[PDB]
Amino acid sequence: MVHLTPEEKSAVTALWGKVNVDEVGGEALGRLLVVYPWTQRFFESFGDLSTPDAVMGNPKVKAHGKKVLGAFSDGLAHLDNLKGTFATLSELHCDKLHVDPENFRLLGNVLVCVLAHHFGKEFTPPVQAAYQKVVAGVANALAHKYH
Amino acid sequence: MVHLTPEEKSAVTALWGKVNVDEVGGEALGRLLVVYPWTQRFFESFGDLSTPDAVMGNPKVKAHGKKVLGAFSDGLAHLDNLKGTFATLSELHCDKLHVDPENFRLLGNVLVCVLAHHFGKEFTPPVQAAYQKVVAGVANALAHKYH
Amino acid sequence: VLSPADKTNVKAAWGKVGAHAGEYGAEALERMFLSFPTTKTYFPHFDLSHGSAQVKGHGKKVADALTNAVAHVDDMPNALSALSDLHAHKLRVDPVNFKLLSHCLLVTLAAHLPAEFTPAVHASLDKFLASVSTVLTSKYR
Amino acid sequence: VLSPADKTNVKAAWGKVGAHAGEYGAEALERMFLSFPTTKTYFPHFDLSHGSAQVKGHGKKVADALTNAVAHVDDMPNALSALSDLHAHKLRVDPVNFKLLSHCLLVTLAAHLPAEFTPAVHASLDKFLASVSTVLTSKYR
Ligand code: HEM
Ligand code: HEM
Ligand code: HEM
Ligand code: HEM
Repeated sequence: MVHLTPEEKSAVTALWGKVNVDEVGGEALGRLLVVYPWTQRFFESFGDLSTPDAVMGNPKVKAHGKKVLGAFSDGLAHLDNLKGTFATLSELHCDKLHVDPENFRLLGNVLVCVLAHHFGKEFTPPVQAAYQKVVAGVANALAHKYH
Repeated sequence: MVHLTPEEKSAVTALWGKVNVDEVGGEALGRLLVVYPWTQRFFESFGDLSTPDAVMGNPKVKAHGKKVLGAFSDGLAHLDNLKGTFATLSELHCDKLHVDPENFRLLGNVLVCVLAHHFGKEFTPPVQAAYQKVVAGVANALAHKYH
Repeated sequence: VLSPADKTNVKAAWGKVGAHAGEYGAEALERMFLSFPTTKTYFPHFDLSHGSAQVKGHGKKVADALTNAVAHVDDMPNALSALSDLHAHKLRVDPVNFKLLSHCLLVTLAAHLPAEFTPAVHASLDKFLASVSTVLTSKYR
Repeated sequence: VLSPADKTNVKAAWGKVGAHAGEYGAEALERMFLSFPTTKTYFPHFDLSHGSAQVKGHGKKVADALTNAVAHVDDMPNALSALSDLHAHKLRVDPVNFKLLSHCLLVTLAAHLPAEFTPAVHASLDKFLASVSTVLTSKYR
């Protein structure tokens, strides 16, 4: 990850305050599963993922999305120390879940698309740029303990 | 960026002692221009780059190749401070040369190929892994001052 | 491979873009330059300041090419033949950069098509941009 | 696209691989697991230690598939159909990983074919592995 200017930080915090974390969480996880179906490989226990509608309405997907974006959300308070903040989670994802870190990058890009769809014209080019840095930062932090 | 276990370090150092910078440099750059021809966009003034034999025998390609690997060798000596080491060249490549940093990654991979080709069985899986770390390190160091 | 449903999705979304294609193509470029600064390496000859005529003109040409591709979704290779030649032999943009512009075009469409940017349409547009990228990179070597 | 010279290069180089194809497939996996540790996430069920019979066995399968592809170079999608189905629908390996194995296969060939691993041959092999990768990932979405 790169440089968040206090301005670029502020632009991040400000928009985030308007986010419904549970709602955006479900949407981003569902869209990941629809747009890049190979990511469904970890979720066969979630039931029916047969169609976009089934994915988007699956309660297990929504519940997992909430958990994932809640951790993301908490990370936004520690932009200064993402690696420290995500260390244990990094370890877990590698050692126990076997999740290819490429999935974190895919999620990051889907998240950006979600925010754009949610915020419209308020998601300006400079705001996107700031969030790009954050999503890459988080992905890097989560992949940091892989071995 | 490079995190090297002692063993990976001496592995790197030992192999590098046997490299003829002149020869390997010309080989690595020529193979880059052959395998990924779009990279030829930075060398319009070098002459004939029309066929593998033209590329490989071009004295300007050979000369440039030597220059690049020599700078690369210096980084080998400062594995702990690749960013500080390459700052000036990072800026040069961005501001004056307009080289997409992706090219640093392609060259790093071609270099690995060249070493395997040159050293054969001595270029073992663990040795390759140590060089992959170095090459990524270097490319990251060179892209660092891009803006 | 674009499925028939994909083709329907794309034509529907692009139809909605309509006459703003060019302004959207310009915004996608500005988004790319800001988020992925390394892409600026291909435009050292441009005034990349916000709203410059160069970026607006370029954004228009990009949008026109996309429209051409939507119109000829069943025959993209042929429709974009000239542009694939230009990119492979003259511009020589590293293929990685196509993924970055595609992402920024997706964000741009998302920000302007609230009603139409459903999960299924998102998936279809993603595949479509990947296909365009593949055709434009086809003759590189 | 693989030119006639590309096809000749590939068949010649693979010809020389001959009976060591299996050994080289295993070495390439070993290189991949050490150089790009994230690839290990797809084999949590394997013993990835040096000399593992599981890696050796898998190496032979990968190698045999490549031999099949070489033999069917003009008809790859059909020849690799079941494998494209398998990767897309069951294994679901991120497409990024194909480039990592491909590089490792190249390194392995370089280390074993001093004479044959010419710049021209290197280029043809890289194009060939990208084609195989493209086919294997063809049905992902
Ligand atoms: C911003 C990125 C992500 C964050 C912050 C994150 C965070 C988390 C958290 C907080 C948990 C629960 C861990 C626990 O049990 O204590 C978890 C579990 C899990 N995550 Fe991640 N995650 C992210 C991305 C992903 C992605 C992209 C995937 C796969 C596509 C994934 C797959 C999983 C799975 C399969 C579990 C286990 C779920 C369960 O046992 O119910 N995660 N993650
Ligand atoms: C291993 C990574 C690299 C290193 C350490 C490196 C180093 C250097 C050095 C020491 C110079 C001479 C600067 C001067 O004129 O004062 C240079 C110039 C140059 N490099 Fe890089 N280089 C690297 C990779 C690349 C790549 C991958 C490309 C493009 C494919 C590239 C393109 C150029 C060009 C176009 C010049 C200018 C040559 C001229 O003036 O004709 N370099 N580089
Ligand atoms: C969806 C993918 C893309 C499409 C449809 C596209 C289309 C076009 C078109 C229509 C032109 C103008 C041709 C003419 O003047 O006749 C062009 C030129 C150009 N494109 Fe591409 N492009 C794409 C991706 C890229 C990317 C990713 C980059 C670099 C990051 C790039 C860099 C350029 C450059 C430098 C020019 C030259 C323009 C000038 O000098 O005015 N393109 N492209
Ligand atoms: C040239 C590219 C590749 C080829 C030709 C190839 C071919 C194969 C073959 C022939 C099999 C055995 C299928 C069977 O049991 O019938 C297989 C399985 C498998 N492949 Fe791929 N593969 C390629 C790339 C990859 C990559 C890049 C990965 C991940 C890093 C991967 C992961 C796997 C896994 C996890 C299995 C199942 C193995 C087992 O359970 O024993 N493959 N592949």
